[PDB]
Amino acid sequence: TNASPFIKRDRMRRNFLRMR
Amino acid sequence: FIVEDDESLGHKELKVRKGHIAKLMATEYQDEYTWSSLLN
Repeated sequence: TNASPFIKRDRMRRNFLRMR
Repeated sequence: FIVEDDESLGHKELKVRKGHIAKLMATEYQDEYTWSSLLN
């Protein structure tokens, strides 16, 4: 499992920049 | 967080979805949703 000990935010911003 | 019991996708779900929170993220990094503009 990955279990999420830490997280990222602006990478997911850029992912939604390509998604939209 | 509100929940509608019924759902076309089936069992039970809270109403808010990924697109709304994406729009919130976009408005925050804009630097036009608000908390009120989600409330309305």
